[PDB]
Amino acid sequence: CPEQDKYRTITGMCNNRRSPTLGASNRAFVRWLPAEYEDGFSLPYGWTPGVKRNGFPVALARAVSNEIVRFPTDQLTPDQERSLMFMQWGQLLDHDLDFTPEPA
Amino acid sequence: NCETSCVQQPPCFPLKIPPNDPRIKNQADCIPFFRSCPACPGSNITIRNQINALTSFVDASMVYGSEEPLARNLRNMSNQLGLLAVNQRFQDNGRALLPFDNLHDDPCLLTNRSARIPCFLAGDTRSSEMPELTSMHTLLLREHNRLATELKSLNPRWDGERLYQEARKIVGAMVQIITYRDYLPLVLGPTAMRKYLPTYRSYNDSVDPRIANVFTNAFRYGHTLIQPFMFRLDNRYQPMEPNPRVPLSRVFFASWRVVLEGGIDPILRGLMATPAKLNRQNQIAVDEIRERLFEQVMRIGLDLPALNMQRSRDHGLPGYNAWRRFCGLPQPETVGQLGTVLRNLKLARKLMEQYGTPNNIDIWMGGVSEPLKRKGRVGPLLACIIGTQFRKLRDGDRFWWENEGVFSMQQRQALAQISLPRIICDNTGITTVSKNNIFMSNSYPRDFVNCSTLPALNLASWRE
Ligand SMILES: *[C@@H]1O[C@H](CO[C@@H]2O[C@@H](C)[C@@H](O)[C@@H](O)[C@@H]2O)[C@@H](O[C@@H]2O[C@H](CO)[C@@H](O[C@@H]3O[C@H](CO)[C@@H](O)[C@H](O[C@H]4O[C@H](CO)[C@@H](O)[C@H](O)[C@@H]4O)[C@@H]3O)[C@H](O)[C@H]2NC(C)=O)[C@H](O)[C@H]1NC(C)=O
Ligand code: HEM
Ligand SMILES: N[C@H](c1ccccc1)c1ccccc1Cn1c(=S)[nH]c(=O)c2[nH]ccc21
Ligand SMILES: *[C@@H]1O[C@H](CO)[C@@H](O)[C@H](O)[C@H]1NC(C)=O
Ligand SMILES: *[C@@H]1O[C@H](CO)[C@@H](O)[C@H](O)[C@H]1NC(C)=O
Ligand SMILES: [Ca+2]
Ligand SMILES: [Cl-]
Ligand SMILES: [Cl-]
Ligand SMILES: [Cl-]
Ligand SMILES: [Cl-]
Repeated sequence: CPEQDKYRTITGMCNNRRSPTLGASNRAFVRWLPAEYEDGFSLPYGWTPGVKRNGFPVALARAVSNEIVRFPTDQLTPDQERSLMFMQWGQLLDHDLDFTPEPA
Repeated sequence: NCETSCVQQPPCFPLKIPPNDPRIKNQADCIPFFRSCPACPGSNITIRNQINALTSFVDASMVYGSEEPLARNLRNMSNQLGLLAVNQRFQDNGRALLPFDNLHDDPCLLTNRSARIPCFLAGDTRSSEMPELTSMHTLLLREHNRLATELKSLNPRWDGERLYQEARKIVGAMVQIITYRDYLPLVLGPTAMRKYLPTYRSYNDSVDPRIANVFTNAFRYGHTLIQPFMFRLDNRYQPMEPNPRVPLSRVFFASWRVVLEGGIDPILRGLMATPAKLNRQNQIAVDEIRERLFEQVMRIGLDLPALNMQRSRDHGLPGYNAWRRFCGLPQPETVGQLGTVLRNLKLARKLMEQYGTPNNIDIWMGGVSEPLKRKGRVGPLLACIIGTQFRKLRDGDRFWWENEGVFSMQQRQALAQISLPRIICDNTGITTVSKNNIFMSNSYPRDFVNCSTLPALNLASWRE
């Protein structure tokens, strides 16, 4: 890293002088807790038929959505104390912080 | 190809369909899903981790880009004004639009076959996902260029590089100010705000500023705020005919709407004058994202809440109780204990029927289920995950706007006067905007004021 600077780099490299890739783009996320995979290192829970998670069947994400998330749109409650701009800033802000790439 | 097949082979992890599904009658069908790219592909040593393609810093990288080639291509190199490149085919009532991108498989081109309007090119690849998002991206493109113009008038000797860097620095500080002064207290509520985000002291080079894997899923709490329509309003803040409430399933990647249906002014007014959807324990997320996500550009509508849960499993994220323990919050074990945590025994019963144990509840599901903090829009667990992350992004940023040496005292004093309604006033044909706080204000004319009552950013202290 250059001993002195005035602006941020585009990648985020050299913001932390001691460990200069921290917060830099195209780097692995930090783990606040160790990962929990079906095989311990790579396969996700729900991958292998019959393999339970911590003594119980893995709930289909779609079944959790249907049973818990699904609601009649006619019942929607507008937020009296928040504008739709509050939702929009959240997505734009998320898009300054993280993008998890996938193969096209 | 994960979009066209239901085969569970690398790199696919399709969402299986339950029996008696209210939409997908064939259990042989699935919801498309591509596993996130691993940091170390094919490894027999590593515990699979995912990559963040962006700078974790609140540095407005969604405007400027997170990679040098893209950052160069987003700039206007045809002069020395230090401007970002603008659309060369269209303008919004004489005002700048984002340039178009050149995508191999352009989804925007599919939203309206006849309009032939491609996706926009910005610092982040998702700028076109919803026109409301495109509008915020367009607003900031214009703000940079407006700052660069005013900086050139103040410092005529400054070259293109210097003007671009100084305008970029101001834009980043405006994104940091709106986020921490206006946005984050209304997310967390005053109690969690005081606990996780105490008064900034100074830069600490031992604070890890990386995005935690859990945060990519926890921060999706915002999907509970999504209204099922895009709302467009005219200069009287009245429904802009003939399409005032366009269903969200008809706006995804619909960049043709910004270009051919009135630009970003009706969209910004709709965002300011329409309430957010309120998250309630029996009103979590709308079918516009639950049944019809990307309906016009996929073989079937996707389910965003279900994608969130599948994503947390893809990423090997621990369950609800492990995150409760991490945050020093009690771990319910029984349906009665969960009933107390949620202050909702009916929901605790449904969660228990689905998961069998509270240990297995997916972080997004558990997180959005919790009652909301007072004057906040998240429960204790999401407030702990969100607050912790934003404290690290602030305390671990060497270029934080309040860090000594970043700005002068006179510049910091000038920056403390900025606001999102003022940026809207300076870069659009909108002359009436929301009163501060913009994230709270939502009723026209009651929470509205004319632009003439708001002071502009004073650039006097940027004179060299
Ligand atoms: C600069 O920032 C680092 C990191 O800050 C950490 O993250 C932030 C986002 C925020 O959450 C901070 O509050 C958090 O600390 C600071 O360095 C950390 O400092 C603490 C306290 O010194 C360390 O915790 C210690 O960990 C030891 C593990 O070996 C443990 O032995 C210590 O506990 C024992 O001792 C104490 C005191 O006798 C006692 O109270 C305990 O009960 C126990 O016996 C202690 O928990 C962190 O590990 C440090 N983290 C890093 C990365 O180095 C730093 O202090 C801060 N500096 C300034 C000036 O603000
Ligand atoms: C119009 C609003 C929004 C969408 C449309 C939308 C869509 C998505 C999709 C499809 C994903 C990826 C799904 C998957 O895992 O396969 C996604 C991810 C993330 N969002 Fe979404 N989102 C909309 C709006 C918001 C709001 C308001 C949010 C927060 C306040 C929000 C957050 C996120 C985050 C953090 C992610 C993960 C991003 C990553 O890749 O690292 N979204 N959203
Ligand atoms: N593959 C997505 C697509 C969507 C419609 C048609 C064809 C293809 C896609 C394309 C371009 C940018 C992003 C995405 C996905 N995406 C979106 S929309 N939002 C996130 O936050 C996100 N994170 C990781 C991924 C992703
Ligand atoms: C660059 O700036 C000039 C002057 O404002 C403008 O006319 C031109 O269209 C811009 N070029 C691009 C590619 O945006
Ligand atoms: C597609 O775009 C054209 C403008 O090019 C517009 O007239 C038409 O109504 C759009 N189609 C739909 C279904 O809205
Ligand atoms: Ca960033
Ligand atoms: Cl994590
Ligand atoms: Cl263009
Ligand atoms: Cl998106
Ligand atoms: Cl107006």
